[PDB]
Amino acid sequence: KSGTWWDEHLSEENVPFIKQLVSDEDKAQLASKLCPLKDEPWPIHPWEPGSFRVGLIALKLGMMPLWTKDGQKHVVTLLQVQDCHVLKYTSKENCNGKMATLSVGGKTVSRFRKATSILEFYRELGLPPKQTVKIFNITDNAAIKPGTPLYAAHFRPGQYVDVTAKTIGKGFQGVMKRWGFKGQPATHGQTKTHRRPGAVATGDIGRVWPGTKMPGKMGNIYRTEYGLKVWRINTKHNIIYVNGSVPGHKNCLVKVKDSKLPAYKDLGKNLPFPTYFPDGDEEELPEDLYDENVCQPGAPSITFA
Amino acid sequence: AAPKNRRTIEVNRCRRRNPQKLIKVKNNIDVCPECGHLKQKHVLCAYCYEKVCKETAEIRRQIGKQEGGPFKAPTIETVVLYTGETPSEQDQGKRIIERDRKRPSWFTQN
Amino acid sequence: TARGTPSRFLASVLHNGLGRYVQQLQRLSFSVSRDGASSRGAREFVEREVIDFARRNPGVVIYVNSRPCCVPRVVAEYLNGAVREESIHCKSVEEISTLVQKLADQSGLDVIRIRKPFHTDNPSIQGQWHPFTNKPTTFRGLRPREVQDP
Amino acid sequence: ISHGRVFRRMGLGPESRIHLLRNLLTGLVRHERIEAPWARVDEMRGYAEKLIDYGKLGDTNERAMRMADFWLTEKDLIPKLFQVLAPRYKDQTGGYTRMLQIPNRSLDRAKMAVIEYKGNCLPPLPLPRRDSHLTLLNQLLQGLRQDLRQSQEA
Amino acid sequence: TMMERLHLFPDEYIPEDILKNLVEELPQPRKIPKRLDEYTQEEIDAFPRLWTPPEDYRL
RNA sequence: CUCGAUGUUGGAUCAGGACAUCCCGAUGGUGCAGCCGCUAUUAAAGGUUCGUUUGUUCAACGAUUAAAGUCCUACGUGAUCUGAGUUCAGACCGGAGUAAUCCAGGUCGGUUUCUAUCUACUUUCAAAUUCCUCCCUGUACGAAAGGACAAGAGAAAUAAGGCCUACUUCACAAAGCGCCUUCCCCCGUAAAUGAUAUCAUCUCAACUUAGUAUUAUACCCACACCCACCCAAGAACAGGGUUUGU
RNA sequence: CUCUUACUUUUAACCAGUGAAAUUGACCUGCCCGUGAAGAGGCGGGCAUAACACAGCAAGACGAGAAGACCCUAUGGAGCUUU
RNA sequence: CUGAACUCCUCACACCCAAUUGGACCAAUCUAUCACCCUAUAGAAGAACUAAUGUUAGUAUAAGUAACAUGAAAACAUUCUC
RNA sequence: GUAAAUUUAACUGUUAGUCCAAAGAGGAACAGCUCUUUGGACACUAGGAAAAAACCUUGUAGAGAGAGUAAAAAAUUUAACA
RNA sequence: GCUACCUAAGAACAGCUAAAAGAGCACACCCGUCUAUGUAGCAAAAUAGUGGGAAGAUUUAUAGGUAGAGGCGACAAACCUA
Ligand code: MET
Ligand SMILES: [K+]
Ligand SMILES: [K+]
Ligand SMILES: [K+]
Ligand SMILES: [K+]
Ligand SMILES: [K+]
Ligand SMILES: [K+]
Ligand SMILES: [K+]
Ligand SMILES: [K+]
Ligand SMILES: [K+]
Ligand SMILES: [Mg+2]
Ligand SMILES: [Mg+2]
Ligand SMILES: [Mg+2]
Ligand SMILES: [Mg+2]
Ligand SMILES: [Mg+2]
Ligand SMILES: [Mg+2]
Ligand SMILES: [Mg+2]
Ligand SMILES: [Mg+2]
Ligand SMILES: [Mg+2]
Ligand SMILES: [Mg+2]
Ligand SMILES: [Mg+2]
Ligand SMILES: [Mg+2]
Ligand SMILES: [Mg+2]
Ligand SMILES: [Mg+2]
Ligand SMILES: [Mg+2]
Ligand SMILES: [Mg+2]
Ligand SMILES: [Mg+2]
Ligand SMILES: [Mg+2]
Ligand SMILES: [Mg+2]
Ligand SMILES: [Mg+2]
Ligand SMILES: [Mg+2]
Ligand SMILES: [Mg+2]
Ligand SMILES: [Mg+2]
Ligand SMILES: [Mg+2]
Ligand SMILES: [Mg+2]
Ligand SMILES: [Mg+2]
Ligand SMILES: [Mg+2]
Ligand SMILES: [Mg+2]
Ligand SMILES: [Mg+2]
Ligand SMILES: [Mg+2]
Ligand SMILES: [Mg+2]
Ligand SMILES: [Mg+2]
Ligand SMILES: [Mg+2]
Ligand SMILES: [Mg+2]
Ligand SMILES: [Mg+2]
Ligand SMILES: [Mg+2]
Ligand SMILES: [Mg+2]
Ligand SMILES: [Mg+2]
Ligand SMILES: [Mg+2]
Ligand SMILES: [Mg+2]
Ligand SMILES: [Mg+2]
Ligand SMILES: [Mg+2]
Ligand SMILES: [Mg+2]
Ligand SMILES: [Mg+2]
Ligand SMILES: [Mg+2]
Ligand SMILES: [Mg+2]
Ligand SMILES: [Mg+2]
Ligand SMILES: [Mg+2]
Ligand SMILES: [Mg+2]
Ligand SMILES: [Mg+2]
Ligand SMILES: [Mg+2]
Ligand SMILES: [Mg+2]
Ligand SMILES: [Mg+2]
Ligand SMILES: [Mg+2]
Ligand SMILES: [Mg+2]
Ligand SMILES: [Mg+2]
Ligand SMILES: [Mg+2]
Ligand SMILES: [Mg+2]
Ligand SMILES: [Mg+2]
Ligand SMILES: [Mg+2]
Ligand SMILES: [Mg+2]
Ligand SMILES: [Mg+2]
Ligand SMILES: [Mg+2]
Ligand SMILES: [Mg+2]
Ligand SMILES: [Mg+2]
Ligand SMILES: [Mg+2]
Ligand SMILES: [Mg+2]
Ligand SMILES: [Mg+2]
Ligand SMILES: [Mg+2]
Ligand SMILES: [Mg+2]
Ligand SMILES: [Mg+2]
Ligand SMILES: [Mg+2]
Ligand SMILES: [Mg+2]
Ligand SMILES: [Mg+2]
Ligand SMILES: [Mg+2]
Ligand SMILES: [Mg+2]
Ligand SMILES: [Mg+2]
Ligand SMILES: [Mg+2]
Ligand SMILES: [Mg+2]
Ligand SMILES: [Zn+2]
Repeated sequence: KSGTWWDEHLSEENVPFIKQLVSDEDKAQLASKLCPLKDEPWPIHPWEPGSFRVGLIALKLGMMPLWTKDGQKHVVTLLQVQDCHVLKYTSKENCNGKMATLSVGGKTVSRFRKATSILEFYRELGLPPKQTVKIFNITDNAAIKPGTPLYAAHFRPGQYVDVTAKTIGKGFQGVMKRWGFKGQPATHGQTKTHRRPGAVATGDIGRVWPGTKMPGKMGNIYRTEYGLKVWRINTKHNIIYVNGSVPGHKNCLVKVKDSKLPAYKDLGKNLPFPTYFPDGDEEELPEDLYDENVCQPGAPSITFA
Repeated sequence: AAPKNRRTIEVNRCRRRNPQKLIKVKNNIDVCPECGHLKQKHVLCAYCYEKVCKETAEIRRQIGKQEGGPFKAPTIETVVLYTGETPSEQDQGKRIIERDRKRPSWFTQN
Repeated sequence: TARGTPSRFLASVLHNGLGRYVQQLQRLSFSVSRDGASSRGAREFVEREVIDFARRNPGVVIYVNSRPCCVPRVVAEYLNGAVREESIHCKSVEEISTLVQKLADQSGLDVIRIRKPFHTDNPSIQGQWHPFTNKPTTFRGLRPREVQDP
Repeated sequence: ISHGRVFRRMGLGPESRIHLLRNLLTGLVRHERIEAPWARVDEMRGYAEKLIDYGKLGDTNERAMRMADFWLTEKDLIPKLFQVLAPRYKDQTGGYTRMLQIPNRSLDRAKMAVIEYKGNCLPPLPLPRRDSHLTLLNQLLQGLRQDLRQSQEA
Repeated sequence: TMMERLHLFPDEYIPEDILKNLVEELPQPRKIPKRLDEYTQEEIDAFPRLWTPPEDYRL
């Protein structure tokens, strides 16, 4: 009845062996999916207006500045794609919604810390378990066979994307930090009232309205940044350079999807559909893809003339 | 502020006997193989640790007798010897602490 | 009140009165005091009333025990096994006779609330109502919006 | 918001925290095995590891002597650091101390830990040992390991 | 609880399980009036003409 | 109703609501040329400044603004705060009184308690508002003076939500003074076609158009390793990682 | 102050020991509108509604505390002044 | 058609107003005399408490809450920090 | 048509009043306002007007798993013209 | 035995400036201006900081005196065992 862990009863000799055994299997499983187009891929339909493709799951490495050809400085966030595979496809009828859903995972983690139901789900799929799984709403023509790897070349420079991740949790916070209340003065007589909310309601109602701003847990919730331009794509390390900042701390897993803003609708004509297949590409892409206005590091100095 | 009304025993029993306030049964209790007494998986055995501390206390008392005062820490290594034992080749040049008892089985000589 | 007291349904003992009527009272035990002032009415009942009462109830055995007692009592035992003890303390001869006659006419069941002032083992003769009692049948028993021979 | 804070808040302040760890560290060097609350031992453990590194710099190093002078309140332990403890771990690049949790203190039910320098003359602690290789689970894994090596050679 | 026994469907579609356990169809409370084009010629002929329009009226 | 107590101005804080609308939106009329106005219908989503004097609500004044709206909320809110005013005990001045003492007269000073039992509440919406500049254009309009709207482009402010590459307070990180992102509609009327009433008539006549969204979409989404350790997770609990368990 | 932020200590929260006080008709202790001794958790019409901890908040329980000090009443007192 | 404690129906009947007033009974206690598993007839009186911010005692509630405490290691010798 | 009334003897309590209808006065042909008069109701029961002291129905008391009734539900939709 | 004032006989007041001081700066000491905390508190008037005085009408130990129709009071209707 006592709880157990994977290496509780293992001897001194077995622990290095078990770690090597599972680690080698994970690398073999990931290497077996490197050629999706040679393992009976699903039909690839051409892109059509109104079609929505799948996104990726990326890890927020950090932020880095870049400069454009007009001299302006833009700070971008590096999002690295780490072991991103399509996990499950659900048909439009079975999704209970208006569109078919495609499940995507990322950041392969240990099998010893996952539930049995999850472990057997990945055993059939033949992939190591993923830390985070996100559901993407797609059209029928954008369906991708489960187990297909996803790479940062799925996006291209000049594209606008949306990034969703859990924000940095600041714990239980007062109204001054959580809601930006002005608080009370520091001097002139104030008695034990400097950061307090003050009045919370009127005297007539005799109750606090639901949804009133009060101290409580701050952050640690999912937020989305819309209209983040993609400036640079690093195909070697699978890194996406998205404009500005994205929610969440560094080394966190984010959800990258094509922007839903109306201004960027139907801009996927030149984007890969349903995704990017490096194995089937006729000519290998260069290491770094730059936007037309990005000053590359090897470019000469900016001269206004 | 003061209570508006007295809280009944029926209300009090629900708060006091809530499972959040009840003691949780521990499942990490196991028998120590060396002595047979109980111990936790991540915690050293109380019986065995006391056994080591009792011998450690005796050794430290003998150390103080040789030092004979404060600020008398030697600049050489220390070796503990028991009855019927002699210093070895690797123990030459080290401070010798003699205990007037047979060497414990669990205290392996090095 | 009704909620704070037990309840039962109206019933009889061995279906009394169906084939024949059997007096449910079985035994009466009187305790009178020779000198007790509170037993004056009880002594009057024994002198002239209990002898005639025994004639009219040959099936009831009456025990009159004369012993010192402050509160005279009469104990009534019935065929079903119920025992009821009633006090005749400072009661006149007429009141005792009414009380004794009341005990003889009772069936011995508990004097508590009776849910229904009637009882019947055959409440229905033509058949108890069920939802299909007044529902006509359809050809081939077809349900609404059902297609036959698809 | 204690994000990224690696130093505990103990004692009466920052200076009192150092003095509390220094007294524990000084006691650790003299006796080579001390017991204290778990949090204080864990906080002090990092300093004990780096104290030996300064000992390996040699007593001729002025900076090492100054660091040893501050952290050893009893000056007889300074020769011990540079001539006993430091030569002891000459062939070790780390792991100078082992920290183990002991039952809670009797008085205040505080979480207690024991920390010692490896290689001391004191009787060994009842170190936790993994299951023997001859157990049923380990025998099955050993047979699996032999099979893989045989197949790899073939 | 009573609402849990109430099943509402926007159109003529009803689940097969719900259909298989139906018993009786209640009559509709309101009689649906027939449109002008739903009347048969016999009914139209039955209703008499009430007035004689002028022959020279454009209508 | 309350004197075996329902605590008063004004301010701070947080604001809930009404529309009899100050600004922004859509319209009718004009003694509406245009630019500015006046008046009326419709609209409560959003916004509605900083200061000198005064305890002030006001008011006056300075500089702005698309605008610096009117009211209700126990004159919203003192178990959140302030105590300048007001309103005890001290004192002064003028006045009334023989005096004690008094004066919606002024003036100086003058204790603002409460450890939350109950109700309610403690991440609602993840669609944004507005100004200015350039351009249209010195065009429409007008004798001249003067001088647009619509479309398009750009740059800001505020608000909401995040973030730490740099700057800055700082330094394993938290922050702003810094950076990033921010998306639908508003019904008043103006017009056709055409009956009652064979013209006409925008229609609580049948009907057509400006004219409308099942607010679109997005977010969330699997589950005993779990004794223990770590954590960008956290009051506790929970949650993430341990293939980083000497 | 514009306009707040960071860290330390105390407090805090959790664990162990010891263990108060005002308060308390009974409570199985919701919201809206209406009503009513004129401001309802308990009444009327609706709406909402498995159970039970922990930490916050101070809109309400006309919250707790002090048989209102203001005001008036009493053929109830008292200090002071006086033709 | 529904609809009262109105009225009728079966049985019974002193058995729904504040202040106040009249009347019929009665718990327990003591005494006279009875009674003798707890009563009777009378005479007596410290003769009956869901309420006085009542008095005294017991124990709850708020509450296991507020609050309170021991510098560190060690051989308990001693040393160290402030 | 009815069964009360006065007198005699012995006392207590009530003597701080609310709404409705009606005739008036004061105010403002204001007040859940104030003051009189006539009557009702309330400070007693029950039903009804939603909740409801004062409007309506109805009073003399108990039991019933009978019955007839009393008061008792809000109606309304409009601008052509020679 | 607190406090108001008084009586007898005692004690304390560093350093600096000026050297004359109900003089200045400033410890001990006396007092309690302002603010925060505290408000069943450490305290039935305190803590922390900042302040007034500090050779004088100073502060203070001991014993004694004045007692309620009163005492005492550099008048605050002060103080006379919270
Ligand atoms: C009016 O001012 C009244 N509240 C009296 C204030 S002093 C007790
Ligand atoms: K009052
Ligand atoms: K508004
Ligand atoms: K002022
Ligand atoms: K309550
Ligand atoms: K017309
Ligand atoms: K800062
Ligand atoms: K409150
Ligand atoms: K004190
Ligand atoms: K004296
Ligand atoms: Mg956090
Ligand atoms: Mg501030
Ligand atoms: Mg103050
Ligand atoms: Mg205070
Ligand atoms: Mg403060
Ligand atoms: Mg209220
Ligand atoms: Mg931390
Ligand atoms: Mg501490
Ligand atoms: Mg009260
Ligand atoms: Mg205010
Ligand atoms: Mg508001
Ligand atoms: Mg309007
Ligand atoms: Mg309106
Ligand atoms: Mg607007
Ligand atoms: Mg016009
Ligand atoms: Mg107010
Ligand atoms: Mg309040
Ligand atoms: Mg106020
Ligand atoms: Mg004042
Ligand atoms: Mg004067
Ligand atoms: Mg006056
Ligand atoms: Mg002052
Ligand atoms: Mg004043
Ligand atoms: Mg106060
Ligand atoms: Mg306060
Ligand atoms: Mg509070
Ligand atoms: Mg909560
Ligand atoms: Mg324009
Ligand atoms: Mg912000
Ligand atoms: Mg026509
Ligand atoms: Mg025509
Ligand atoms: Mg026309
Ligand atoms: Mg026309
Ligand atoms: Mg677990
Ligand atoms: Mg607390
Ligand atoms: Mg108490
Ligand atoms: Mg009490
Ligand atoms: Mg309940
Ligand atoms: Mg409830
Ligand atoms: Mg109300
Ligand atoms: Mg209700
Ligand atoms: Mg709570
Ligand atoms: Mg109160
Ligand atoms: Mg209040
Ligand atoms: Mg009073
Ligand atoms: Mg007065
Ligand atoms: Mg008076
Ligand atoms: Mg009088
Ligand atoms: Mg008198
Ligand atoms: Mg009836
Ligand atoms: Mg009846
Ligand atoms: Mg009767
Ligand atoms: Mg009796
Ligand atoms: Mg008697
Ligand atoms: Mg008595
Ligand atoms: Mg009692
Ligand atoms: Mg009492
Ligand atoms: Mg308790
Ligand atoms: Mg505790
Ligand atoms: Mg509490
Ligand atoms: Mg505490
Ligand atoms: Mg302390
Ligand atoms: Mg201490
Ligand atoms: Mg009289
Ligand atoms: Mg009146
Ligand atoms: Mg009258
Ligand atoms: Mg009365
Ligand atoms: Mg009613
Ligand atoms: Mg009757
Ligand atoms: Mg003298
Ligand atoms: Mg001097
Ligand atoms: Mg002087
Ligand atoms: Mg003194
Ligand atoms: Mg003095
Ligand atoms: Mg001076
Ligand atoms: Mg005397
Ligand atoms: Mg004096
Ligand atoms: Mg005076
Ligand atoms: Mg005075
Ligand atoms: Zn053991």
